[PDB]
Amino acid sequence: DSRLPAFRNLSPAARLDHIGQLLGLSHDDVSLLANAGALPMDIANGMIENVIGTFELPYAVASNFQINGRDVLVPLVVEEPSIVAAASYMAKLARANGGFTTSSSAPLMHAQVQIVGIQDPLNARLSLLRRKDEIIELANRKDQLLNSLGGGCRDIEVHTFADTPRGPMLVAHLIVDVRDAMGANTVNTMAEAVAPLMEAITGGQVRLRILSNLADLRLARAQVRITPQQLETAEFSGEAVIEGILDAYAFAAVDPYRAATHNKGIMNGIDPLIVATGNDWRAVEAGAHAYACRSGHYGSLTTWEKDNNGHLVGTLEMPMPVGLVGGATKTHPLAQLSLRILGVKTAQALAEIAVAVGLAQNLGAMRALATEGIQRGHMALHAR
Amino acid sequence: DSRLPAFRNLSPAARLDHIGQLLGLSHDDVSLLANAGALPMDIANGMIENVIGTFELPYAVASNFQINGRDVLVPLVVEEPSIVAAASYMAKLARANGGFTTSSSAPLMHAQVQIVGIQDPLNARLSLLRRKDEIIELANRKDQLLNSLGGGCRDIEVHTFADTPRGPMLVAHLIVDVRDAMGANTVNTMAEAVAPLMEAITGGQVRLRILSNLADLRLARAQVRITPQQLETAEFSGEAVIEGILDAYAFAAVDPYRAATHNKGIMNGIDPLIVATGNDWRAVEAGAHAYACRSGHYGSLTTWEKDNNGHLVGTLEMPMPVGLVGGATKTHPLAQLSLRILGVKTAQALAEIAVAVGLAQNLGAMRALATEGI
Ligand SMILES: NC(=O)c1ccc[n+]([C@@H]2O[C@H](COP(=O)([O-])OP(=O)(O)OC[C@H]3O[C@@H](n4cnc5c(N)ncnc54)[C@H](O)[C@@H]3O)[C@@H](O)[C@H]2O)c1
Ligand SMILES: C[C@@](O)(CCO)CC(=O)[O-]
Repeated sequence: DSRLPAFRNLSPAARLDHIGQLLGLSHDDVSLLANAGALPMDIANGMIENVIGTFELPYAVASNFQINGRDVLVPLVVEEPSIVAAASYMAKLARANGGFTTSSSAPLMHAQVQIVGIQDPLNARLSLLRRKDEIIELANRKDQLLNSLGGGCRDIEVHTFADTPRGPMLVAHLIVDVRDAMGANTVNTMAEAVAPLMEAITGGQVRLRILSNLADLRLARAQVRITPQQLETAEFSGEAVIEGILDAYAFAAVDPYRAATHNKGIMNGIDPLIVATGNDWRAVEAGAHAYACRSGHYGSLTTWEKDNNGHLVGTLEMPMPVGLVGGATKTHPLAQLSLRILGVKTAQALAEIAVAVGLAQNLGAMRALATEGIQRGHMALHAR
Repeated sequence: DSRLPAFRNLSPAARLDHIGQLLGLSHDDVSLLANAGALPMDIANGMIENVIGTFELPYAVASNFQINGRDVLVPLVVEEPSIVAAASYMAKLARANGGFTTSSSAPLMHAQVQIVGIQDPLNARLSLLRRKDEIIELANRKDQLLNSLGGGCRDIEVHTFADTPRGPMLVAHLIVDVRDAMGANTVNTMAEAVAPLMEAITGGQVRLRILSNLADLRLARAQVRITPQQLETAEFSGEAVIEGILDAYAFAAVDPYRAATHNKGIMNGIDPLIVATGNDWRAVEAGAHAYACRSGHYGSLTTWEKDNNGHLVGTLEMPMPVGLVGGATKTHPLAQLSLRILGVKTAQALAEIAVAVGLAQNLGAMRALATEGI
């Protein structure tokens, strides 16, 4: 059960103990949170360069979250107040209608093999596509362990840019199926592995061989439904809040200035979960925002509609390149503990949870903005 | 002097001591970094909700960084390796040509007063513009202290959207000059303060009254110059690396897939400095990426050119809404220490340093990508 009565009123230690026997955490786990210094300086000096100490941020746990029926405790790490309070409140509201319904796609990341110096980019493109299976085999032969787990290269997509400032270019895409890893290093290696062969076929000169953070092939989805009766406040009625939420969305869909803050709200829920799991939060931000302006217009990441049943339905679909076997995820004592609290067994499972927390946050942010204002809640929670 | 010989080889304690007497830090400061738990649980339980403990990340210090002649030590907080090593290396290279040259604009943030229900958005627009000074006075009367420091409302910009899915809308912008604060709360209050008056003039129904993180009015700039001779490697020559760096930029400027990673690298340097200062890293990310696609095309945040002198010149201009008097910046013992190491006296001073670290990072990321080929 994710519901935690009077949890916000409970003392930190009381909370850590409650969460402890609830999940059945060993003392060895509770001690990592009980005392400061869970990350030894010998390990901290192994992650970054020029380490002189450690910086710490609050480690909270959101409640009420329910993904596909299964209850789950979401660990968050931020400095901004109201975030954990809103994510949990909206999560409580979604419960009454089935919580959050999520889904995802195969962990498909893609490398880029930039080739310049070609005089016939278009012709050379077909040369690559026709010898695609060769290029694929070579890529896989490098990372066979990945193929053992069911991952590996799946397909190649060659694109051209004859309008490049520095002459025509040929950018081939290696759609590699990573597994429970973000795929950064896995993909980057395959890119540098096939680099020689592609260069031999097109007769060009390979430049960059890096992955693309705009993982539009590794999407994660999340849905919610909010009955008007649930949003009925003392002043405003249920119906009144729904229209407001809809106006707030229309605004963000047409004006980039509002879209910026709107999407920022979404990230406020996703980022904290990423830092806690030890994942690269910057990769998530880059793929999120870039996907938000894929139609030549910076728009909203979430969508808020009112089904023909009167209910408020919102969704969230965005690139979610997150892992479980990554570098920092395995070396940080708390990163491993975060995964244990979540109970996630795969990267995509974690991905689905991340987009659910975001969809919830955005809902809470807009509900307040349309209800009264933003100061009442945030500022109250923003004491001192 | 920001140069730190064999700093990377020095032990953590050795580094903390070296940084200690260099800056003349008291034992009270060094102890915050020496021992774990610089952030007491009573304070940690006051920032976020449902706090059960604390999460810690490495706290590093980049070297060689020189902004406008003045040397400075940049504190960074990340989990990804190579970041602090690259930012410091490229910083060492920029030294030979004057380090980094930065500049900024007045800390101008802007609120949004969305007004729906108006049947004549365009006409109602002029009604607001003509009674602008009234709306301005009311806004300032609220935050009297801000005006004492030289901040306060400066101008109002009303925009219309008759093409909105939910009918026509009227979005007025309150260009408020915050000072050393990000302006979030300062601006949000003024927006809700003028909300009634605007509603009276246009006859509409005010909806949202929130700030816009796309702070394109609070820009920060940074420039660098890299002599080809400096980039000359064992295999590749100086000239050879410059062209590669240029190819790498052209790629990001035309293709969004490369731009995403390109800009990600820039943030790899800016974000760590933000977390260390206790600032909202997410606001920075939102304003950064949104500004990257302001021309209907997601492009590069930095620019790499080759002056008619043969040298490689790069720049960086982006929204930098960062503060010094914010909520978390003041309550975190280390956030205050980070500001002390930086020696910054204003928010914009910190803003200029943030864009310099980013411009350096992007340079290092591309240099490597172009250097070690097939
Ligand atoms: N990014 C967003 O969309 C968003 C929105 C709302 C709140 N927030 C949160 O609010 C915080 C940032 O808001 P804030 O920094 O405006 O709030 P704040 O209240 O902490 O700081 C502003 C206050 O500081 C005072 N002040 C003193 N000296 C000042 C100076 N020299 N210059 C400017 N103001 C000065 C002012 O009186 C003002 O009331 C962050 O913690 C952020 O998480 C973010
Ligand atoms: C609440 C908000 O206006 C500010 C986030 O601090 C953003 C959003 O609408 O999602």
